[PDB]
Amino acid sequence: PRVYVDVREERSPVPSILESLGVQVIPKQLPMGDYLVSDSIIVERKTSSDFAKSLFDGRLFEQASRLAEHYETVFIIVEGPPVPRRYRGRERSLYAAMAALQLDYGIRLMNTMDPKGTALVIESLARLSTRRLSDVREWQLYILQSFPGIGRRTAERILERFGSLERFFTASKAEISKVEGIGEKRAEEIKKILMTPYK
Amino acid sequence: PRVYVDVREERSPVPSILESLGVQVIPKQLPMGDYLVSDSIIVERKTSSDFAKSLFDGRLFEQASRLAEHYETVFIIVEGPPVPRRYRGRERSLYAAMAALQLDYGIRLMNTMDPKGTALVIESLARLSTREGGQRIVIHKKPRLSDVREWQLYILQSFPGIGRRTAERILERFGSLERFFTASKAEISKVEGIGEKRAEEIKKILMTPYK
Amino acid sequence: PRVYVDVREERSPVPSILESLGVQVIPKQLPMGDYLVSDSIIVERKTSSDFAKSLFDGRLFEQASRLAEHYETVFIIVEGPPVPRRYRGRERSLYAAMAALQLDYGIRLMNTMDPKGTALVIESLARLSTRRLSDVREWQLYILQSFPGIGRRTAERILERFGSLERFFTASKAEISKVEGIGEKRAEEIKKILMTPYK
Amino acid sequence: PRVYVDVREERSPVPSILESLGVQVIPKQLPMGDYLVSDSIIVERKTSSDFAKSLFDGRLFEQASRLAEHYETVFIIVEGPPVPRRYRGRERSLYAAMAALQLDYGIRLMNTMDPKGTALVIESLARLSTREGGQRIVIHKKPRLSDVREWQLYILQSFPGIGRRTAERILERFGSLERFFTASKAEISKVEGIGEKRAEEIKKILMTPYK
Repeated sequence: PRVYVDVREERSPVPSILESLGVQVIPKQLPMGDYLVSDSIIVERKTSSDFAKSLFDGRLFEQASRLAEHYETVFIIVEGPPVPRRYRGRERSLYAAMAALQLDYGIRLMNTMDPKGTALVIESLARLSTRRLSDVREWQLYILQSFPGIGRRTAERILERFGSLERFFTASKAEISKVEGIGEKRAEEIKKILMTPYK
Repeated sequence: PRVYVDVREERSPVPSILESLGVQVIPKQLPMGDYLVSDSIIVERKTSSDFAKSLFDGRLFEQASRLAEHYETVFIIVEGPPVPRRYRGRERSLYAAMAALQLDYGIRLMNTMDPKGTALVIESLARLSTREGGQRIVIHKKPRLSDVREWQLYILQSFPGIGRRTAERILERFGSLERFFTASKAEISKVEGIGEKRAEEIKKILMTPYK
Repeated sequence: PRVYVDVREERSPVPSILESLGVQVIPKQLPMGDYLVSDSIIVERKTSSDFAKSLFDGRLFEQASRLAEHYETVFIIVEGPPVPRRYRGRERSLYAAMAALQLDYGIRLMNTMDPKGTALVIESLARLSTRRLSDVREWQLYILQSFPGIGRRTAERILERFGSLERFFTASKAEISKVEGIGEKRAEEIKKILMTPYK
Repeated sequence: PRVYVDVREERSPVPSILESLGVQVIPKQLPMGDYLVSDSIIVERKTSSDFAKSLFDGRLFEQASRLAEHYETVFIIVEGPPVPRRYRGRERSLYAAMAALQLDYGIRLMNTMDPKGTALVIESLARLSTREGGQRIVIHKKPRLSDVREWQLYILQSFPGIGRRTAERILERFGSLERFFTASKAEISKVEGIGEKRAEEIKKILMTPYK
């Protein structure tokens, strides 16, 4: 397991703990990030302090996007407490940032408790590497709104009383017409469209 | 912004601090996780003690893959310090697992400090996923078409895959829209145009219940 | 000019006034309507009384749809005053019906003042026969919402400040970012997507 | 429910009785008709006296066809009795015209009794055209795509006609999305996939102003 270290990183305790772990550490530089586990996996290392200062600095997302732009797998390692003593306050700000990075950048947070913690995670990434049905609601509301007289509300309102598309398609003018937003008028047109044979 | 919580969870502080934060919490019987943020985002809450216990049984990776083969986003929010004093000297396994969880299964891992942190994350995920601009909204004006048969065709073409031609062919084959809407995955895909794939998708649409 | 008359019609004064006009009248059926001008054009004749009584009877739309179902061109002739003396009251009801028939059934109302009036219109139909850029707004709102961070409101909000799709596409990060709903963040991503060269 | 009224019309009772009836009347300079009910429905109001005058000049069919080649629904609301005493003995021409108007040009003709009738019709047309169920509404969930180039493609494919292949080909040809968005109807349709038709549609999208 090789990992590359950017030079401005060479000096933490982490390369030492990494080597001590059987992981070869190579000084490179690196156009981005802190350790390059691979070719797809880059790791930014941050003390929760540095995370914090850098959030309220644009610096966190500046880095973030850029990191996401070039590597398939961006890991931000947060070393020490998710929320340092000094920043408990703008706490919803930090957790928030953590969610957005995770979803919008697909960046991956790990919190380690110290340098060993961080070396540990990087050594692991190292070894590990070198080793919407909910789309259905819409098509239903889509299809239902395809019927004359039916909009989106009436459509959800149909899946309300009926739940299946099938049971509504199997329904009586008798049961259909009552659904608010479908008259008898409309209802008759529907049961009819639904039942007239092809030319 | 609403999230569904599991019952087991109506035990916790979290749900309530969720309501504190402008989030409508609705208890549900969830086939998985503790918190469901959207169609696509599930959250499994675990204090760190339990995270570790759950690892050391085997029960951990089993529940992770389950989640991960059902939701396209899976967060495991780990509550408390990643390594409990209770588990000093087992970091290598604690960490390697956290690692294997993201790398092999994708599973995301927010680690938060208390149940407040926990709420605050879910809160953010609630809010984030419900922002306009994560969604494309179209309004089609509808034909004032005249013939039944034309509506009949129009209608059919709104099913996924079906164009106008298969439309005709469906009705050539089944006669009623009624009888097609009733037809089996065999009888349905036997129609040139609708392949076996498109048959499954259609019945799914046809017979899946609502919310 | 032949027109067909349904038998239950033969007896109005209209076939007489029609013949007197050079228009041949032939007793038939008729499965529908009152006069068949053609093969595509059918005419339902109604005294505004009969129109009125038949509106608050379902009878008007029962007839209506059925009429629309079978002929390409349905004319309802309303003879005498659009709103009889007796019905001034449910007046919004009559005009309403008149709009709905006209749009939903594409049925065509003509009001004549009497039988001559009606014969006159039918004789005319007789001779006459035998002789959405607004779709653009959407594609714009469609396309705009195709950009990361942009929903429908932000999109209309873009055509608000910008009006052209082109001028916004030509815009400065400087002008872009301010549009409410687009940060600098998002803005930078946009000007960037808009300006990065192809692989 | 809002309709735009022409200025000439801010003369009439109608607009006001429109506001009486729950309709937001907005005065505009309209390139045609007196009342604009939707994208697609224009209304030309004419008392019957003027209907006839306007016939007997020649000015009638000229304005009808204009309307009819710009709106897919055209109503001429005729206010007052179809034949003014003023025009007895010219029914044949009055009627034949009403006839020729619907049959040759499509133009629909509500005849109403006073300016109240007139309002009441517009009111109904206002309401009718704004009813849910005249519209199909879709909500697409948006890719959390990763690469610029992919957004770049996604984006392109949202233009009418353009699939993924032409997408590539556009960017092969123009380099920037920026420069393509700037390109002329010639330079645009010179792209295999976008024909001369699809070029017009695109610029139209690209350069038509708003509302």
